[PDB]
Amino acid sequence: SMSVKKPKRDDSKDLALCSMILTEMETHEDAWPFLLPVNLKLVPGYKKVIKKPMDFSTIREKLSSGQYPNLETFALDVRLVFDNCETFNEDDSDIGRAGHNMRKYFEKKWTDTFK
Repeated sequence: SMSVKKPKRDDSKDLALCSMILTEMETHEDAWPFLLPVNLKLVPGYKKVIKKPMDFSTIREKLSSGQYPNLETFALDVRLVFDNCETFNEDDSDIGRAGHNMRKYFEKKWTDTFK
């Protein structure tokens, strides 16, 4: 509350560390569904169904231009990628499996780096 603060957690390396995680996600062999924004002209249903599209290139540009206020807003966008993928793709599809794999990979790096 006013003039009553918990001890200051060091957040000075968060930007660098999120960038490192994102690099690892970009280079994963199952990243291909997620590297670029879904083409809303060429994929029926996507525009109407997926209210907030997100992809790794969009996260990378937000990250690089100071559009994440803190590491939690970064994780929310990464999770959005996978949540969108589950909304639009069957679990038993190459893309649906890719998204599960990537979400697992992310969540481990996230816990190991920050928790």
